[PDB]
Amino acid sequence: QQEQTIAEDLVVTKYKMGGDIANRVLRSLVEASSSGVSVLSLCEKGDAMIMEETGKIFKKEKEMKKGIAFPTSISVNNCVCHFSPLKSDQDYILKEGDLVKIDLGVHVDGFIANVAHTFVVDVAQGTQVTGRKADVIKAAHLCAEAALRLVKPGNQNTQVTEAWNKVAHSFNCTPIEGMLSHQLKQHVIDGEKTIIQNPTDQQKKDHEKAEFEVHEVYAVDVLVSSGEGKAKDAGQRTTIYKRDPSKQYGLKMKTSRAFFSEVERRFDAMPFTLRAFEKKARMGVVECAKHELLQPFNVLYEKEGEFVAQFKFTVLLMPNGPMRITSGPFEPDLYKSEMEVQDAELKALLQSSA
Repeated sequence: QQEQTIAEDLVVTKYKMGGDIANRVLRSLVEASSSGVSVLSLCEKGDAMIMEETGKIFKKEKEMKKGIAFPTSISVNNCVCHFSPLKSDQDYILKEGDLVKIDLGVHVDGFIANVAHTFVVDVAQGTQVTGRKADVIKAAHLCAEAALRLVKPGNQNTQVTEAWNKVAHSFNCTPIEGMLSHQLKQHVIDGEKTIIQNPTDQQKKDHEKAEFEVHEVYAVDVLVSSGEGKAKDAGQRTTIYKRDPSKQYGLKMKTSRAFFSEVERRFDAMPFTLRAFEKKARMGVVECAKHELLQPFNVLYEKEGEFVAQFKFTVLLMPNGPMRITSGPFEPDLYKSEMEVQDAELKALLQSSA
């Protein structure tokens, strides 16, 4: 009963302002991406820009929390998600032709605006991206377009799941199995109401069918692969975590207890990167993650040589229709695929207005 929702104009404003910041920071990072650029540097730049820009709004409200909802993550080629290296980790240096996914989130007073975008590094003027890179990027963006049209009051999450499989297969691509798009609420990045990608038979049973409703907010997250779509851990150090306020445990080590306290104060229940702490965080993390006080956002990979594309946007289900508050700077004429959507209903859906 105490929820602040988009029925309130002020709440819509807070979402829109966080969305404007997310959009601006994303575009800055895309422009800063060129051959030879350090992924660590881009992650640090993104996060700092989020803090600086949120610092400049609602200045008179000195107690209002605002800042990072999802730390800047830059996941290249077959890397799926959540790459945000520690200073001590192996960095990654961008190469011409790399496929890059930038994923980040901003919050204003707990209202979250998440965005992610895919592009290719240093595409030359007057050329197009072709091949499997083009296939997977076009597939992922058409999945995003389909979701923009289908995530509306009265529709079912299952409709989205089905459309995504049809679109992706049109390009001989596969949405990554089991990945979720969450409803957002104030202070809640991971609402239990979700859209699931390409669920296994077991995932279909464990996942709840649901109907979208007016005043709900979603961070729609499309991740599509040129390969089988069964993402796996590959020994990469997890750096992104979130506190889970539903779980409690009295920690045995003073370092763990103090780390717990610092996490709660600084981040509440927003995902954060360990780079925000490096040694003393590493030990505190161990006990907290072990007893489920922190949830990891692991770095997952598709098969070597394959490509994973992503588009994520946040949408407000307003009485007058869906209102998207974030998006990436997608240029369709850049991508040429041998394939196209052939399905009549799907083609109709994609040509219709959003």
